[PDB]
Amino acid sequence: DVEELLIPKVWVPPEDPLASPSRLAKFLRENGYKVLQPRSLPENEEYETDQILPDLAWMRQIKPTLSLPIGDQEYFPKYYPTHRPSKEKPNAYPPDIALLKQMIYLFLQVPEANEGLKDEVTLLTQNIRDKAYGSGTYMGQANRLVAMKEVATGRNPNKDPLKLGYTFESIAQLLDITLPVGPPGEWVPLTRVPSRMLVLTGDVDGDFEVEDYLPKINLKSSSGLPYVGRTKGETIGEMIAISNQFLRELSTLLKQGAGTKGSNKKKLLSMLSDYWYLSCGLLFPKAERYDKSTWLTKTRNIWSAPSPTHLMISMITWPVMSNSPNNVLNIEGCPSLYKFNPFRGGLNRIVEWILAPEEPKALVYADNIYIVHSNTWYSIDLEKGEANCTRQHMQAAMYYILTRGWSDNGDPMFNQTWATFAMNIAPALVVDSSCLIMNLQIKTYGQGSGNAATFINNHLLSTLVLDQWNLMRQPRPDSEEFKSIEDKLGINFKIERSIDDIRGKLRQLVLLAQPGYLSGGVEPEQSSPTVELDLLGWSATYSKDLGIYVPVLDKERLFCSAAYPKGVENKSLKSKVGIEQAYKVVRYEALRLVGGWNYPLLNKACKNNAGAARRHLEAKGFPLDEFLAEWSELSEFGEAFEGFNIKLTVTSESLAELNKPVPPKPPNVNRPVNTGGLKAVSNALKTGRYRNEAGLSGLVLLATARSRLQDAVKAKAEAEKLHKSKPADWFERSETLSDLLEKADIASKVAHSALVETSDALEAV
Repeated sequence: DVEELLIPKVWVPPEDPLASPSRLAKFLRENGYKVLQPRSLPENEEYETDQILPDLAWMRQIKPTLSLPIGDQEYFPKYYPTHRPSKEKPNAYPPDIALLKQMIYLFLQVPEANEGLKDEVTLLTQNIRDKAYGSGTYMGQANRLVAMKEVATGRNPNKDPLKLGYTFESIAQLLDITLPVGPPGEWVPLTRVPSRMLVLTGDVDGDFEVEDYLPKINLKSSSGLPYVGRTKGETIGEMIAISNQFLRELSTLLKQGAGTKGSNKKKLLSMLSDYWYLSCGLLFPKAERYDKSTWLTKTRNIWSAPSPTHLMISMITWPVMSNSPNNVLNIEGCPSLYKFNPFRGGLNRIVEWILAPEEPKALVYADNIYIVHSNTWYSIDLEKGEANCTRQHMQAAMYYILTRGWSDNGDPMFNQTWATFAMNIAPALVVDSSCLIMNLQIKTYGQGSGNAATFINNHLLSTLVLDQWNLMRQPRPDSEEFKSIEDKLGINFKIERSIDDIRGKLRQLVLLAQPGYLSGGVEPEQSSPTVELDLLGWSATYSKDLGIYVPVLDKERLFCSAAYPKGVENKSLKSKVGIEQAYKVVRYEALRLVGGWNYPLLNKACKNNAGAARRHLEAKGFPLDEFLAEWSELSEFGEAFEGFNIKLTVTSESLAELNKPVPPKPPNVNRPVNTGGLKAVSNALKTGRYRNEAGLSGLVLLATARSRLQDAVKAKAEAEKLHKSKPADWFERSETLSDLLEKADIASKVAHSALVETSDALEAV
């Protein structure tokens, strides 16, 4: 017989068999994973801030020196992340057994416990047994990398879209539908260095107004190279200083040009090799609820970009993307789910979209594709989306953001320094670049993971799948015809979920809605039926009080989260007992707020445990109200509630006001809104004839991309000459430009484009 326990024994993780650079390199070489020749880095040295950033000397009110990579001694960078829990320290992230015990306690207090309620105990227990929250292992990270490499080079090797018949403009016209963008506006054009994005207007004595045009960074996240072991918040001056120098040196290189006989070529190679570290990310082990069985085989990675690289790319994308709340709910025929929020009537409107007789139809968010076809709901994920990205995918994304974000009626709102960086440098820094793990510098296959940095690129990849789907008359996702798309584009995907008779099942939610907080305004004794699309993590259920469909956190996601709570991070001097009890209040109430309210045992157990923590803090005189002021920052589900200004209370009233329909935000697009849909654009695009909707800025970027890096100034001149000669069909316009670049002898040779040249220079010390 086998011993069985109510409360699982503390799990001791297996030993990491790759916790050594000798073992790691052996494993990578055995799998044919590329290990780069190590590049060195000048040691960090203190320099007076007023000498490096004199334009920010007015910041005397509320670092006298900056630590800069300028020292005469070179070092090889090292990054050894800590994996928690481990065999040595297994108690890092314990399961919430107090919640489990409370659920069991409550289920026993019920006369003749109903299998229905018992299933909540069974589901939580199974999650505790099979899962573990933590950072995985080096072995897991390495196995994941080989899997990332398999997606890029293995079964279905990556393909650059431009080689398949796509162009920068044809992709841009597809993204006009799937990702509509507005201007940076509510702004300054891309013509200035980061330190000049902080503007003082008025007299600096009696409180002057300060204009902040810099994108917002996570101050607690890793700084990246060249500052391992430091946060972004303690390297702010440094990341601006390095960005300043990089852009100033780049401007100089473009000012000097190619030189006689191309004599300035070595100056470009010298600079790019000097700034190699901008193309090398720290391989951060992602903390997640992993399966225990795959602790050594699967650890997700976060490609921690260097701070200057992140800052410079963000200066292009963030001002546009933060000012583009454009989606399915405010633009007709738009498949985008960008900025979608399920609350305030959001989910009700998507369900009504699904229930509409029209089909086939698609929905898109990053690597996520949602399709309804033949009355069936399909949730499609790109198989490790980031690993499918080529450098040409990203420069096409950069082309899109610049031509419709950074353009004033066709005219470029960016200079050639910024055009060069976006088209010919930035794709090379973060795609098919490398990473640092231990003391080893190894290749990155595709783009490195990180939801923030990868969004536009993944969305583009999904947009191409949707285009290819349209071209073959929108076949059913589970057919061989739909599967052939991955071979066509070199982009791996899979169906994670499908629900047959989707409309019928959504309609039955209205009929079979059970009494609860949003139907009768009472504490539920039975869970109300929920329909499981996993629409960005959300299920649908029907509220009788509001008369619409409410959002319910995916059941499996909800119980995984309940099983293994996340840590706080460090806490220098927190009450250490009050702060802990306060974090439990956040944990349990936020768990109810996202969907726990729908599940009777979970709801009541979270309510009780949070209540016991509240009463303990009330008696001890803890500032709980002040602690819960910005609770969204303290919760794993905070992103869904950001900007609502709501308290952490889960009542009939609070759930009603959270879900009460509020009219969708007006669309913000930097051009006439296209309402025709993606099918119309796909069919018009396959004929080969389409116009230049980018105008002058499109030709400038074409010339920049098609010509040598140091000839970027001449490139713009040739594009300006073509634009003035017109006094449109792309195609003939791009052929004429390509002829002008050939006549000026500035056009790069095939297989030796500016993008490929910068990549080689970054890994050639």
